[PDB]
Amino acid sequence: GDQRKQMLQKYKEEKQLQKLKEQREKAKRGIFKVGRYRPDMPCFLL
Amino acid sequence: GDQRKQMLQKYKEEKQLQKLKEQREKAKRGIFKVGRYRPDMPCFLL
Amino acid sequence: MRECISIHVGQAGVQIGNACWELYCLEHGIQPDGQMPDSFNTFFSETGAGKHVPRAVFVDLEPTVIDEVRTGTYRQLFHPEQLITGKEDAANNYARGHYTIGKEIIDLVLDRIRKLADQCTGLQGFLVFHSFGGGTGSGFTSLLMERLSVDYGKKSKLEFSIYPAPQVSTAVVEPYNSILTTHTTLEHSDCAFMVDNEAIYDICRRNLDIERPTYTNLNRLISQIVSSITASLRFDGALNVDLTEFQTNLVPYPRIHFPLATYAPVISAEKAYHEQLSVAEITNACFEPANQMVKCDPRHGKYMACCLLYRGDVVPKDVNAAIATIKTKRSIQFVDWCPTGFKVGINYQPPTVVPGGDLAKVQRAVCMLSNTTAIAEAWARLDHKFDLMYAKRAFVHWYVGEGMEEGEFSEAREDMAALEKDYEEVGVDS
Amino acid sequence: MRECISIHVGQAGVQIGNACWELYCLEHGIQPDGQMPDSFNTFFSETGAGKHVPRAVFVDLEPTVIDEVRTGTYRQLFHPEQLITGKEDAANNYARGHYTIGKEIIDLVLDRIRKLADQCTGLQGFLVFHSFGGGTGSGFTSLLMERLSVDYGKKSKLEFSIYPAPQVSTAVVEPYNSILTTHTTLEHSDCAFMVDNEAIYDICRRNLDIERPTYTNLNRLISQIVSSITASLRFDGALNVDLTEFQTNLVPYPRIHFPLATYAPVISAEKAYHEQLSVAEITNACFEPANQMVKCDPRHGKYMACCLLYRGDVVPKDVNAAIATIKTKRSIQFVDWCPTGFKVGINYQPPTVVPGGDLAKVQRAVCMLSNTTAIAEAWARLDHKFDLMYAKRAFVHWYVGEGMEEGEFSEAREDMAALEKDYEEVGVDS
Amino acid sequence: MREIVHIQAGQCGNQIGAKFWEVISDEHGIDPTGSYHGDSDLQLERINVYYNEAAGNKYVPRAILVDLEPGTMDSVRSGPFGQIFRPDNFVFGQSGAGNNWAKGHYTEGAELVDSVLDVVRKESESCDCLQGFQLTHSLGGGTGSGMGTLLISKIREEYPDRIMNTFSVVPSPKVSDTVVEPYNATLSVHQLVENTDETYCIDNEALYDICFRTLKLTTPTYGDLNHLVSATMSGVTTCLRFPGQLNADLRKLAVNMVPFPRLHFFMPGFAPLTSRGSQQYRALTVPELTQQMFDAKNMMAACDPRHGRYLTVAAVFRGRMSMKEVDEQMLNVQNKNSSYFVEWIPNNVKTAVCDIPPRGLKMSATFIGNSTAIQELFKRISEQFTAMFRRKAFLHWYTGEGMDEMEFTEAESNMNDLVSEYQQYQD
Amino acid sequence: MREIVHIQAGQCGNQIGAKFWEVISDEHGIDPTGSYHGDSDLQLERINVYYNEAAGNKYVPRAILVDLEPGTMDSVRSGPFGQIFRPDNFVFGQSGAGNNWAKGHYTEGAELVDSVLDVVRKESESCDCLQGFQLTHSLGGGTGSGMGTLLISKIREEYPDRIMNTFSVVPSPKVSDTVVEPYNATLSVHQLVENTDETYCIDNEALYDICFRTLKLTTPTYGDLNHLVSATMSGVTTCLRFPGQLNADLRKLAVNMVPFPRLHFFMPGFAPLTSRGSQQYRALTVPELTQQMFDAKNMMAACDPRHGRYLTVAAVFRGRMSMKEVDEQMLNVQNKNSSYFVEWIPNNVKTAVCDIPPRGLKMSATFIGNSTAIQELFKRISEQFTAMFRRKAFLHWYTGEGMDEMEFTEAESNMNDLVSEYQQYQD
Ligand SMILES: Nc1nc2c(ncn2[C@@H]2O[C@H](COP(=O)(O)CP(=O)(O)OP(=O)(O)O)[C@@H](O)[C@H]2O)c(=O)[nH]1
Ligand SMILES: Nc1nc2c(ncn2[C@@H]2O[C@H](COP(=O)(O)CP(=O)(O)OP(=O)(O)O)[C@@H](O)[C@H]2O)c(=O)[nH]1
Ligand SMILES: Nc1nc2c(ncn2[C@@H]2O[C@H](COP(=O)(O)OP(=O)(O)OP(=O)(O)O)[C@@H](O)[C@H]2O)c(=O)[nH]1
Ligand SMILES: Nc1nc2c(ncn2[C@@H]2O[C@H](COP(=O)(O)OP(=O)(O)OP(=O)(O)O)[C@@H](O)[C@H]2O)c(=O)[nH]1
Ligand SMILES: [Mg+2]
Ligand SMILES: [Mg+2]
Ligand SMILES: [Mg+2]
Ligand SMILES: [Mg+2]
Repeated sequence: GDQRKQMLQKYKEEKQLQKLKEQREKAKRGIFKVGRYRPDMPCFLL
Repeated sequence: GDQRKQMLQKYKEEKQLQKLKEQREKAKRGIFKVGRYRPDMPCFLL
Repeated sequence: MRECISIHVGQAGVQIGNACWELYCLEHGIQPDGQMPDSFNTFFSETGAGKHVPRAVFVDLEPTVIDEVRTGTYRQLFHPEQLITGKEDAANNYARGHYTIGKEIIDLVLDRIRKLADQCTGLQGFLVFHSFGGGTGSGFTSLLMERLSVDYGKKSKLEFSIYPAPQVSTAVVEPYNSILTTHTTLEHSDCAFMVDNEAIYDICRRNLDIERPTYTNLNRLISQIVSSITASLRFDGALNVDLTEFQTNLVPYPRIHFPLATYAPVISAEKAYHEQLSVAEITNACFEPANQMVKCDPRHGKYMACCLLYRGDVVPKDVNAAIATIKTKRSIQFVDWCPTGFKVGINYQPPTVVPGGDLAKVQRAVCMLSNTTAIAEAWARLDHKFDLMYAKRAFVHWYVGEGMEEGEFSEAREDMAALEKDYEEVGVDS
Repeated sequence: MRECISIHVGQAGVQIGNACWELYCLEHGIQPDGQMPDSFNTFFSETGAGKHVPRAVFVDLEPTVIDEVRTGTYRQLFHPEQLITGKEDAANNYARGHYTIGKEIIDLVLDRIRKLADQCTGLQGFLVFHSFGGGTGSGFTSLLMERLSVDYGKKSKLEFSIYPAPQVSTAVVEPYNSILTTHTTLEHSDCAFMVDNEAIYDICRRNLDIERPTYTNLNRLISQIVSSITASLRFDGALNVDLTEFQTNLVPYPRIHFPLATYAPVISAEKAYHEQLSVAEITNACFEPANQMVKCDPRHGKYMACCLLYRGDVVPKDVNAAIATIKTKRSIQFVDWCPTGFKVGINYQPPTVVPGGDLAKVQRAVCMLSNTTAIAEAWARLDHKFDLMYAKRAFVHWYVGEGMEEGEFSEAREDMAALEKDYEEVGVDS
Repeated sequence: MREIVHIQAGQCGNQIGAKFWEVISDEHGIDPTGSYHGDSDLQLERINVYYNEAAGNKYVPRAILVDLEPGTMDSVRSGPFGQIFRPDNFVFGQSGAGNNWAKGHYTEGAELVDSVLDVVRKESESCDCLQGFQLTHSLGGGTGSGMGTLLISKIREEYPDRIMNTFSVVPSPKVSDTVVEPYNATLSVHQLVENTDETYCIDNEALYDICFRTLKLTTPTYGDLNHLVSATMSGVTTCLRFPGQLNADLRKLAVNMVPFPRLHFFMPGFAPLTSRGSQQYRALTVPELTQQMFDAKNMMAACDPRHGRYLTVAAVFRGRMSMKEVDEQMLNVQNKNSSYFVEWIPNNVKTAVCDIPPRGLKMSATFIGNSTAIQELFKRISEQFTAMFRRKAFLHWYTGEGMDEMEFTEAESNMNDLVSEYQQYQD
Repeated sequence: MREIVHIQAGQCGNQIGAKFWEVISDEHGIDPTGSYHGDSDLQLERINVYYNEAAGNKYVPRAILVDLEPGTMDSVRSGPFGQIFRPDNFVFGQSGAGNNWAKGHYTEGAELVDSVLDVVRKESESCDCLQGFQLTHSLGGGTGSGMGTLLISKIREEYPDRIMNTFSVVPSPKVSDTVVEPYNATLSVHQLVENTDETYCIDNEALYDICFRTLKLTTPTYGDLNHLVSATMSGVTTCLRFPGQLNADLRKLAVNMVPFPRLHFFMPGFAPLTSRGSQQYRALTVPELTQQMFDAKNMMAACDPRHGRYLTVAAVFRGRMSMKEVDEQMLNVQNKNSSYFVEWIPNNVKTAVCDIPPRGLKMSATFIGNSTAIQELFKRISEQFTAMFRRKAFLHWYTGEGMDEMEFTEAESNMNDLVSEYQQYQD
């Protein structure tokens, strides 16, 4: 049973690695988005 | 490939020369042409 | 969308298809001339102005059963390229249906199937009809299966077959054709349903108390089965079942795709009044050994997965109650590795009754398709008959004379032997 | 303007012209006597008060067909000096129609064409109808080609021809005439179309389910093709294809101008009711090797240009969809040097149905003209027939007896060999 | 303003969401045509939490209707209030998963998920202060379970700091619908463990049981079940939608009911639920609401709370009510049943009070309970999967679209870990 | 007075111009006969920019009608609003180019072009102060491409200090209806690069995509495509024709959209575009106009803007609305999508706002974008040309009218140079 759980851990690590690789590839160029403004908070004397 | 681009440059030069010759021939006598007055601007003390 | 193309091969397939299309025309309001005075788009293609043509192709190497359609009351429903005839009948020969006569007519029917499937935009699969013992319905059906598999591939292939009865069969060379066609059925079909003629005979004799029933009642009952199959797709219900869904919930292993279709309730006009037909009792009657439309004993087998296709005034309440009561019964026992083995489908459309038919109208109807290990013994006796004929090399010269060898017989026999071992090893406890 | 002159030479040309002019009189409402009980100016010139005269010339060295026209229903349509008549036919001899019998009538046909051409102001081209096998349709058509080329020059010349079949062929000396006329058609014609009688018979017997088709059905189909080609000139539509536009889009190289015609839908009245005739299915049917108007397999060749001529209730939407689907299919091969290979024309005028005809009334119609390499093998089999007969010098003395040398046969053979070599060169990839 | 994007996947999710929109447009006074016809200004004070303003004083739901067959979309549109939805939000395929988690997650659902992501991106960017998403789907199907699970994964990848709500109906052994329920249930619970902020364990068995004994309803169709689930959803969101004497939006419930990030599976409940015969024999007061919501009968899961320990309990009340009365009722519940509540958390019961009661009821409440009784709901699914998994049953289908048995194995490892977590926090 | 002279070449150009005059006369209230019947005085205030005062309160368009087939002239005249045109301006040949660029540029365009220059001269001095010309044509054919291109060259020789807008329909890889599209497209682009100031790369396939998915139009004919093009090229000059809170003439857009002289191929767009079903489920606000404009799916080019960087974009807004909202929207688009915008040009957007919207819409917008994605729309043409040119395919025609292979080589070289320039500035 130890071999099965070691293979399970290896599979989980491989899946995490490929998911992280896909995320890194996606994060290089974000997708085109458009919405409302979200104005910046005004600055006050302090 | 350099021979082809040299021939292309020569062809462009010949075409430009012919076009310039045609322009010079046309510019000697402009076509008869009629429009509105386009009055001259008034002059002021300055 | 959700189209499905029906293919009818051989005399049995063509007659069952005639009954099926009569039933469908009654269901959707189409007159036999193809007019409607929506949901019919599953089987009928709308052409021009108010003209519906069925998505069917009828093929037989002899023209009699097709010329009946070409001159019958439904002659204007189809157009002539959906009705294909050969010159010489296969004459109860798998060889003639597969190699000699099938080769010059397969191209035309495949062209017709291509032209029909091009028109459809949501093709769900094929509904192929044939008989195991018929030479055409075995050989040409196998050829069309392999051509469809190499051509269409992932498209679902559902077929209905008339499995030869243990005592009753009209052909002497029946087991040869059955084994020869099933050797390719094992891989070129996604779900094969068998309906036994003796079982329909005694169901008509007992439930419908018909003393002298002909093939018309056979084909009407089979048409009711196929209509219940496609009712979840031609109408709406509180619980819908699709063909791929049907396969996924019914076929546990790639080689185990031979479920038993049983239908309920089948009753005459006079016995319908005295029975207050509830969902629970028709569900119980579906599991009753004498109502199975294959002559086998479910008591001696184990149910692996059963698909319950209800239609009519059916609610999930009494469906679940009936399923729980079936679970609590020890006579009907399922395999240990399938704790949940019931696939359920409820349709609001009640089953229509064809004029002149012996089936009385009922508010609720059930078409259980149970995949069980009890069908292994039918193939066991079929193998026994095949071995008895094959020990003396009887009728083998007929098949050999037109391009077949003993090697194909041996490999088909060992393929069925492997299939029997497969049922034995899937029916065993873990 | 946009007038085009139709020249009919030989028996085949005259009969196809009879069919064409019957169809055109039906199209524009012209009565057989030339009266209307605009758009006809392409083919008909209005003379005097309410009289229309076809812009055609009928020439045959034999009188029989021309006097059949002169006493038929359309005797009032043509004025007599357009219908040109010799004394003795060419008698299936290229030499007779080219050098001896054709030379005494060539001046009259040329000045009649001159009188017919200066009358119109926008002459677009010539539509020459003939047959390769016949002596007149080869020799005299050739002679008229050199005369038109030296006289009219840059003006377009669309030539319709009947090509001998591999099996269906009624002339023993046919290959000689076929080779000899192509040796001049190669340079004196701009886009010579190709039609084979055997393929037209095959189409009639499978699609139009006529057991016994004659030449009148053949000419009806050919006339439908010609009307589809000239509908852009004669009517208006979403996309208009001129004759020069046609040549520019269909002919890739100066010697490769022999496209394959085809037509779709070609169905009977009983067939059209059940079938749904959409743009996609007729577009697919134009590429079906069973529907080719010439007996040759497009699979063995590769397409180089296609001119989809749509007429009827056609929108560019599903035309583009059908062309994309054709592009996706791997069976229809296209050459690499033609990334776009579909010239498309949509017309609003539906195809008119001839009274008493075999074709059915349809909303849409397509005439696909494809410049494929599949015609190389038909030319090769014709060449095999020619040199088989030439090795024994059979029938050569007939040609030599009336002003023809031995060297012209060899030079025409070399010209056809060069044509095959050119097709092979343009077939190979880069 | 704290708006919620609603998503429906599969037939069950689509129908439950449709009934939810029915009941919530009744609550907010929106006619089937989408025009406001209410009486109180409170119906439009917070209309933006679910509805988007359209030109012409017309309201459209912020709902995305997703399925892999057009039949469910046609059924939703043709039904009542089906005209209120925006047509482009109807993102549908053409095949249907066919009770295949693989076909809904990898092969054909993943082909359609891009359009769903585009539409939810439109809905999230159009609105000002998004807070979270609601997804309604099943767990025994292939479309709902698998494709909605993929959708939740994508949304959490794109919106990691927004809450996730999922009203999931789970298979139960009594009302067993298909043969491949455990496969899809396990594969969906797997990713719902780490992707959903809080999940409601609904099942058809407990809803049927409610309709039988509490409602005394002879023939309850699916519409009644969807109505119960819709009432639960509305009671959960009423604090956002309507004011009260003590407000608690979904983040407050999340922080007061999820002591540890993997323990977010809840048993919903609604009070009052009455038969028509017994309506006039019952007083309508907070003590009887409290006794009804805490009854093991009123739970909407196949889970007996007496067999486990309540970690945290949420009771979202709706009506004009005393606060002393509710608080004393919570004390009585937590003191008479000190053995049924977890002991290292004092104050196991959270209270939220909204002053706008549901239509036709002067007083109502919603029960949400984070309990260790979810463990047997997961264990029955796990043991059914195990029974089907030694013999490698029906795996050829799922392996046909491109998974491996190792994915299944890690799924049951995750589910068994969740069961062990619930057991060890039960003590 | 900021006058525009309209020229139509080819069947496509003539039909698009017919729909353009339809929509223009609708905006300024000119009936089919040619007389004013509008209600607002702003319709007549700037009526001169496209029309000429006839005798008797009658207006005649400043349009030149050029073709080599009389059939298109007859079809245009017989259509609605076809009678407003001056019969003198109809300049037509008799033969037709037959999809031959060589013929329409050298052989039969040579003698037909003198009449067109005569008519455009008479129109040029008939006006007070013109700013440039507006040619409509397609690149696939020979009359359109070759005729309009030679015409463009002659105009720029005579009027080199005036604007020159070409709303030229370019061929597409999917919707290809002539076999020699690559030759004509390359030859025409060779001189559109150097002889015009703004080129709007309309294509048919993107118009079909708009009609399919945006408009949900079942059977889009050429009427709808020409309607789209007409609406866009009316919104381009609405600032000329109507008052606004921020004016922008053709020269101002030319300045703000052309950083370098060779990059003037723009990808146009329109907003709002709704189906009939989704008409009432959509709010009409500036943010959703911006959403539809900047959607890569709304473009009328065979280009994906996500595949390149926007150099400059133009938003010629129309209707009564606020400048604050418009300009913050443009800013927001630039901020969250800095990867899709060029970095050495801050404020990539230029904004114009007009007061009078298109009829039937209370506000609208016209998108114009100078993007680097045009490079691949030219690469597909270039590679089709290269495939057709290695084998000398179809070249005996073009060589037949005096053209030589050297002109094909220089056209290919010029197009490759422009593609290289766009790639260089994309980075
Ligand atoms: N409470 C409800 N349960 C429902 C409803 N409809 C179906 N179901 C139950 O959910 C299960 C069926 O799941 P779905 O029909 O949602 C399967 P889905 O469409 O998501 O996948 P495919 O059918 O494979 O495309 C089964 O237990 C049904 O009894 C409903 O309206 N309400
Ligand atoms: N968007 C539109 N494209 C059109 C329209 N009419 C034609 N076309 C397109 O134009 C292209 C061909 O150009 P034209 O038809 O204008 C050919 P032109 O008359 O300029 O030259 P010739 O006819 O070859 O002398 C082809 O892609 C057609 O689809 C129309 O109304 N709208
Ligand atoms: N249930 C049912 N079975 C039928 C019917 N007609 C024929 N069969 C069965 O078909 C078997 C023989 O095959 P057929 O269909 O008659 O003939 P075929 O398929 O054309 O093949 P060939 O014998 O070569 O002509 C018989 O054993 C019958 O059991 C029918 O109408 N209903
Ligand atoms: N398709 C078609 N082909 C025809 C028709 N009439 C003749 N032909 C073909 O014409 C070929 C022979 O040439 P003909 O037209 O008959 O004779 P011709 O052209 O007058 O030349 P001569 O024989 O010298 O008089 C035959 O092979 C036929 O195939 C017709 O009506 N339709
Ligand atoms: Mg038979
Ligand atoms: Mg003759
Ligand atoms: Mg489903
Ligand atoms: Mg033209």
